[PDB]
Amino acid sequence: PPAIGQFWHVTDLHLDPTYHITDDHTKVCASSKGANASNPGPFGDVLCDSPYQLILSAFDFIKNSGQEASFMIWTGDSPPHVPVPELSTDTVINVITNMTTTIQSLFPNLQVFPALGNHDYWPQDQLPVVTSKVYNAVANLWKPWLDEEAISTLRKGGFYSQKVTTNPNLRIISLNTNLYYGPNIMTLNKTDPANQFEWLESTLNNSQQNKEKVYIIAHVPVGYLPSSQNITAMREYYNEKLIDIFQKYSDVIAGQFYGHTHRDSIMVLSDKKGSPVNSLFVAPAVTPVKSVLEKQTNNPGIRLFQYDPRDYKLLDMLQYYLNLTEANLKGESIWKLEYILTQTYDIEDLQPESLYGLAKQFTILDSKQFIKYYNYFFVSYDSSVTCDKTCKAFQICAIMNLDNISYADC
Ligand SMILES: *[C@@H]1O[C@H](CO)[C@@H](O)[C@H](O)[C@H]1NC(C)=O
Ligand SMILES: *[C@@H]1O[C@H](CO)[C@@H](O)[C@H](O)[C@H]1NC(C)=O
Ligand SMILES: *[C@@H]1O[C@H](CO)[C@@H](O)[C@H](O)[C@H]1NC(C)=O
Ligand SMILES: [Zn+2]
Ligand SMILES: [Zn+2]
Repeated sequence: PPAIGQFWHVTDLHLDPTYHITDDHTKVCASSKGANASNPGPFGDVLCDSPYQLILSAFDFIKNSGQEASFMIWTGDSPPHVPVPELSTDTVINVITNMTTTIQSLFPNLQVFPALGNHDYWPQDQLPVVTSKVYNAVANLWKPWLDEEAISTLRKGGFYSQKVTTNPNLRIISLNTNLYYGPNIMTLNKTDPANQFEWLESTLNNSQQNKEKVYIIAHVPVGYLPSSQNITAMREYYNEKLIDIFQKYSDVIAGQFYGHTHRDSIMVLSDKKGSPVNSLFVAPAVTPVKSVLEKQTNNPGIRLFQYDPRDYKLLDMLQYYLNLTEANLKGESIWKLEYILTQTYDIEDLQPESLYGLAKQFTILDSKQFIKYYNYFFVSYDSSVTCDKTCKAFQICAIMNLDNISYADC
């Protein structure tokens, strides 16, 4: 292709406005909930959500990476993990405002496509089906990036679609998958919350008939969580409905992008006959936070996709990261290239057939490919991270099998 398009994908910033270095490591960050921060530094701690400096450094690397981009995807989760009573609607909005404002200042001429996360509401997870203060606040804040039609829908349901200014036959569809997330009590027993399904189909139909391609953008991913058994993030009923819709329109959709897990994964959606037809990419978080009882977390991550500007086919992805430990040891923001996807795995591109082939390779007995994959899953938080057979089976099946029957069968 005569030119290469690029867009950034950042997700799960989870600013902790509370963060500051002090002698009492239980007081460094409210997001540790009273636990002693492990070894805190100017760029964060594994027991804390992101300090502002960490977030700023990610956007600063972007600015100075010497990579040109046509837009940016931003899949939500801006407030920190503190208990619900410590937060409020007002504080949540300020955090979102702050992130938005911070991006708009540093990238005054970049279109950015946001999606809401499950923490982008007070109380977390309970995102509603009708307009709400938050939905109207993000609409106001995101006007510079979106048209009136998208701003309307955003106010009513927290979802929208929008054509890309530099590639107006590419349409981004930004879903509120939070509506389908297990803990969301507001949508229980609703068949089509906020009408998203009907609006999604109708939008995908329009696209298909207007010679458009679509990138789907959302917070909670479809499918099975790669580190557990028979657990989908979304309630199964909505996972299955989205799957079938994505299969009906696998032609128009040229890629899907998700966050929420804070891990680096892929999924391959196959059509009803077992043929792979859509590639899905879960990007890891900027925040490094974990629970005290977890052995692993992710290092902070930022990524860059390459696409063919004629048909919007995905050509590659570049995953960048911050070695948290190193950065705090030196007090310097060293963002680095973790991998280039086609290089580390030797596949031609990011089309479904290529990713499917890669996943098949992971099922090799003692696959080195899968081992790599597993390290990158945690954005390289520990090299020595090994994996047992059961976990591998959970990972493999989740990559290749998104609906109930297939996954069990696997
Ligand atoms: C966002 O919040 C941080 C700490 O809460 C503050 O230092 C920073 O100045 C704020 N930025 C904007 C653009 O409001
Ligand atoms: C945190 O560390 C301090 C001093 O190192 C210790 O005395 C205190 O008990 C610890 N607190 C918790 C909650 O682990
Ligand atoms: C990051 O930093 C420390 C150097 O302080 C190192 O021991 C660890 O290997 C590094 N992580 C990676 C993925 O190389
Ligand atoms: Zn998150
Ligand atoms: Zn989330």
